[PDB]
Amino acid sequence: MQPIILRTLSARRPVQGRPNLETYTSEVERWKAIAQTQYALELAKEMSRPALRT
Amino acid sequence: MLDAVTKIINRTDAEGRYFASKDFDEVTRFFATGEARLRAASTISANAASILRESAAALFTEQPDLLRPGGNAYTSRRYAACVRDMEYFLRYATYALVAGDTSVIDERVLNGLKETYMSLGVPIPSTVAGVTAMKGVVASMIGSEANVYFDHIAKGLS
Ligand SMILES: CCC1=C(C)/C(=C/C2=NC(=C\c3[nH]c(/C=C4\NC(=O)[C@H](C)[C@H]4CC)c(C)c3CCC(=O)O)/C(CCC(=O)O)=C2C)NC1=O
Repeated sequence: MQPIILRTLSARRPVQGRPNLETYTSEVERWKAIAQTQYALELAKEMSRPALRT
Repeated sequence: MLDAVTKIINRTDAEGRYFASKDFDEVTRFFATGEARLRAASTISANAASILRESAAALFTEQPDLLRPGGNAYTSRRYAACVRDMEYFLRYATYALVAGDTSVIDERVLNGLKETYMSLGVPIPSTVAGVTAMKGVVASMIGSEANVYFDHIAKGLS
């Protein structure tokens, strides 16, 4: 058995840990706020109706 | 206004007699509870803003139509007058709790309040519901010690 066969090649990924996601989390919170506004607008439209006219 | 001791004094004076054993017993009973009543009053005073906040929250959660246009609590001015009334009720209930007598509520709170509310169109049952919500908040906070005074305000409106 004399062919050179390579068994354990190192991977592409680096050894470091996961970079933090604070800026991504902030932008996601911005999207959440935008999405909450579009439902809050409808419910607010509901809030401004007259009192006893059912 | 009167407190408990002055009320007992007036009771013994209407009969033109000196204090007897029962009168001294009643006055002693009032003095014994004074520390607890002062603690309750201080506790209410420390959190008056939060009591008022959650009392108005309870009132307007029960009856949302008051806040809606055409409701008696729809404007900044009328909402403010409503929460100011509730703040009055809490402060004067605290005064009465300290005094041990409800005459402060008669002199300073119910002196034309029911007539005022009937004249202005303020809904009295809704106001009593708000007073009752504040009574429940204060009771959960300090105990039953103040219930009667809030009921007094309710009876002054009902
Ligand atoms: C210190 C003793 C004292 C008390 C007790 C008092 C109560 C009081 N509340 C009033 C009006 C009012 N009171 C209320 C509160 C009502 N709104 C309803 O939705 C609720 C159910 C309810 C309260 C829980 C409102 C909205 C007004 C305004 C009435 C109007 O402008 O048409 C008024 C007429 C004058 C004014 O608005 O300033 C008085 C005198 N004022 C005092 O000086």
